Amino acid sequence: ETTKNVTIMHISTIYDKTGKATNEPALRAYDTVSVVSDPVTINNAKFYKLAGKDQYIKVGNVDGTSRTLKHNSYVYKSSGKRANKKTLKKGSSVTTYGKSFMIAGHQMYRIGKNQYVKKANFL
Repeated sequence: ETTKNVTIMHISTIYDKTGKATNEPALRAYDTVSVVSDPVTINNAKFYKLAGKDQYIKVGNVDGTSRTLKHNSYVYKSSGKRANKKTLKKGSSVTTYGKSFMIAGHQMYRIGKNQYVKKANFL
C-alpha cells in the first residue's frame, strides 16, 4: 500500500469493505491517521482505507466538501460566540467537514478547528 497522513476533521465511523458501519471505536476529530493515499469508491461513495486495516472512513470527514454560500455568513465557535468579526461573502466556496453539528441551537457545518457556519446559509 502507498500511504499518506491525514487529519480527521469530524468524528468518523469505521466502515467495512462493503460500506457497512462497524462498531469499532470511531476516529476523533483532529487525530492523525495513515490512510491509503487514493480513496476507494463503495456504492458511489468515496472512502479512505486505513493503512494496514480492512477499515474505511468517509472522505468527507477528512477532505471535506466544497460548498457555496448563498448568504453572507458569520463564523461561530462551538460556544455560540462569533469566532471573529469576519463575514464570509455570498458566493464564496467554503470547505465543510462531515455532517452538520448543533451549535447554539442551529445546524452548522464545521469549516475549521472550532469554526462553524450555519448550514442554512449554503446552496
